[PDB]
Amino acid sequence: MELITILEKTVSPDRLELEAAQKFLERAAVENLPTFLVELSRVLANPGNSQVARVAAGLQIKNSLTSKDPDIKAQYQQRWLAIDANARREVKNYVLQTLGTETYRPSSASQCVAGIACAEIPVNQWPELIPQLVANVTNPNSTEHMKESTLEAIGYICQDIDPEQLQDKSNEILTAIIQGMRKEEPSNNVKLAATNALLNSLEFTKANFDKESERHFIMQVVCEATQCPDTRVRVAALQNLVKIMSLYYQYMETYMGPALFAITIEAMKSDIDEVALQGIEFWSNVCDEEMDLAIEASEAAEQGRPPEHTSKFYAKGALQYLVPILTQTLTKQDENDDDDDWNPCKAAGVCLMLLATCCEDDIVPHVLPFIKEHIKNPDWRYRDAAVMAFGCILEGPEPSQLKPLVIQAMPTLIELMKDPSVVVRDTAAWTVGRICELLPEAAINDVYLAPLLQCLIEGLSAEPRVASNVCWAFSSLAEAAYEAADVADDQEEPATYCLSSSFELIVQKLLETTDRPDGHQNNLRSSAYESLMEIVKNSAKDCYPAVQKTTLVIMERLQQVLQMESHIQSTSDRIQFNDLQSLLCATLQNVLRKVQHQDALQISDVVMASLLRMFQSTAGSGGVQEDALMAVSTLVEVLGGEFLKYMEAFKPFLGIGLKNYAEYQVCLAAVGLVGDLCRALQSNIIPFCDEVMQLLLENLGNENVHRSVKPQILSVFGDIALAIGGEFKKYLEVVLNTLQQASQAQVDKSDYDMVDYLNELRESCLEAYTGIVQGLKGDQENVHPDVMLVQPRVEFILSFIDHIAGDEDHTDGVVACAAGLIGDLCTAFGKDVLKLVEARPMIHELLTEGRRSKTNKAKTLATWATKELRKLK
Amino acid sequence: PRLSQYKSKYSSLEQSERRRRLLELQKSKRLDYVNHARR
Repeated sequence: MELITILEKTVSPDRLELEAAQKFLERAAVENLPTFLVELSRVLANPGNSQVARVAAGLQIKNSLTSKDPDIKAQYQQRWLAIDANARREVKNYVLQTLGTETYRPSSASQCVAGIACAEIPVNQWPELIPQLVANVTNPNSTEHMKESTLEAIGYICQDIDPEQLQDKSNEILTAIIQGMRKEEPSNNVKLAATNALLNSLEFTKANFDKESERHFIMQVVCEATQCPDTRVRVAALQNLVKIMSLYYQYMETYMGPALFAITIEAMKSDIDEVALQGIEFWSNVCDEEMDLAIEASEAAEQGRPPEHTSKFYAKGALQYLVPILTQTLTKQDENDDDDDWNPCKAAGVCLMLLATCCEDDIVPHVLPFIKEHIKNPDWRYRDAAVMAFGCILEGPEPSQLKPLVIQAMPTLIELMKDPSVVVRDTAAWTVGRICELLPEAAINDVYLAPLLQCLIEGLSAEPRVASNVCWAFSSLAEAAYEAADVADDQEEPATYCLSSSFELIVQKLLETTDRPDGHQNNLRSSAYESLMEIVKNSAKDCYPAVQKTTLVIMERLQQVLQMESHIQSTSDRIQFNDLQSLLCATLQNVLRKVQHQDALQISDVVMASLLRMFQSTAGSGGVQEDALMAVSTLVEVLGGEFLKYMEAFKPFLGIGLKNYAEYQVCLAAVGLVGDLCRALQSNIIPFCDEVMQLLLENLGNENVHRSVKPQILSVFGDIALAIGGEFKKYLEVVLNTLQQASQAQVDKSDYDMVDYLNELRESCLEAYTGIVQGLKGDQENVHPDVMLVQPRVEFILSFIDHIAGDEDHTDGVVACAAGLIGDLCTAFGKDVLKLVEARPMIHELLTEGRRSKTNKAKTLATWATKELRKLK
Repeated sequence: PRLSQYKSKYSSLEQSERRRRLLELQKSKRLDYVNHARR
């Protein structure tokens, strides 16, 4: 048939006739991709073909270069670069013609230009691109679409490009973008598209923004865009301001007062929601920069040098202008309130909260006057703003200013939980819970506990929005009463903390709330199963009466559920019914943990039978949902030696939980599962290790797993090492491989995306060796024997340990295990092991840091690890 | 955007906090058990 025909059948409402098109298209794309792409672009450039045939042709080209999947996206680019220049240039050529010659509102060529660009930019193989793109939009004769679709192409380029690439062409790109934003530009479309482009390009503006002349030339144009009559241009401009504020804070001195302040403040007042949002968002954002700065500064001054970046406290200087607006915005509620919606009202509230947490106590004096005037206001939209605003300033200022206010505000608050306006009772619950969460001393007043506990009981059976904030209101109360009794003075979960007196009614009332008909609304049901498991943690040791019944109550619900799922129906029966169950596989975790070793036996035998009987018909049927494993990893922490009854069923079912390589979020559990097993049998698990070997380290192939996944893979070999096994000596030579590749890995921590994990594959192998050295050496070792028999690598073991402290970044987690090793590793023996520690300078730079809390108790490792180091000289 | 901060509670039911509290409990039981024979 004809290609145009096939492309035109890709949009037919006929399923099969559509199936046939997407098949013939994948056929010609396999027999010869180049010719296929060339022919496709040849259909894209020709303005004769129907609008359909061109969009389809453009969609194919796009899908052959990029993807929402990183790995696949990286391959589709290699396939492109693999194609010769003859076919490539031709495709690139036809893509350019299409620019401006389209009518399909959104340009298809744009996504193609970027798709190919992202593949030919890093290797400098599309020289015509940049100039042609800039010239296409700088030429006065360029039609509207020509200037529009060209800027949209640059936008996509800036988005999907490797950040460390568009540095060279920042100037020329920024030129084209700016020229499209100029107030002179007639087309608001070109303006809008030009502005959206700038936003994506702010990544590599950096040299460009570092020149006052250019920086100012930018800001000047960016500000005037916020004045453009077209709303889209305004928003797109204000968004830029927000990003320039976070990124380029240093150079906001000459713009804040002289310009920015007015624009942003005015934006807040604009009754055009979309605009008001960006305004409020802009100042709430600044509250996250000057916080990050005030926290970055309170460490530079503690290390003996000025901060790299210095704050200016614009949020503080604008406080008296923001509050009056933010509070007034809290008057514009949304009667029909769907908590999936975002608006100026919600944004304003969020902002005030950040302002309180940023300005510390500078906010109290400015918010109180608003509260008094409206907490008992005749209105409802105002009266709610008072209660709301109050709960928004509870965090930030010190108790030496709030507790008094909260005390005399408590009585007023309890009664408002029965106010006619449902909204008022909604905010009321959040506020009360917001109080006991951050001010337990005021929420646990001898003459308010009973009245308060009376108010929350009635709230459990109210509307979700008002009742959901009750479950949490209880949680914080339990959380507080647990540290108002353990203040203490005693070690254990006190026999009788405050709530233990009325506790019996609460737990027997949470079972009703969680089993309400209207459970899906506002996540009330979920919040009910939640407040329960949390209320249990913060229980007392004479609260054992209900914990028993409640446990069997949960079980009776659990067993019943895991029988309809052996024979599942439709979707209103799959994830639909396992919903309540999932919440149970978390309540059981918090009851099986806090219960007597006695009861947790009859339970651990009936509960286990439920988790596995359901396992024999849920795998593989959508599951395993990775929840039964969680539960199991808590039965082991309960039994220890009584995990013998089962195990065998777990042998295959846990064996498949460790084999899944597709769900890189699931295997996570089955691994830590085996970890808890080493603390169970402890003497008979060796044969259960060969699995993880070439079935988890085999997951390292290919590399489409995840950045987070890596440590647990090996970190669970250390705990396995506690069982005589002489095969840990045969993975030692593989553990010396991973921590050796993380070093070779030039993970450029230029942005805070690479660092947040960078120092994590290190804390991994550490736990490994620790377990290895231990299991292979008892207190007294008749034959040690292989401790020093890792000598040559102990170089890197202590050099990469030094390299761990070498870089200016390594979480106290890595620091912790880094310390633990040195210690007991010197216990293996001290044979020039001290002259090997004195070998590298930055070794004590870490030990000292270790001795320097934070963290609490991590520090004790590096503080004691110096004893054995001080045992020879 | 900042909707997860609109009346931010402490109801750890989302994906992350479900696995971390337990994954941190295990490391606890580790540095406890593991280092029971260490010193």
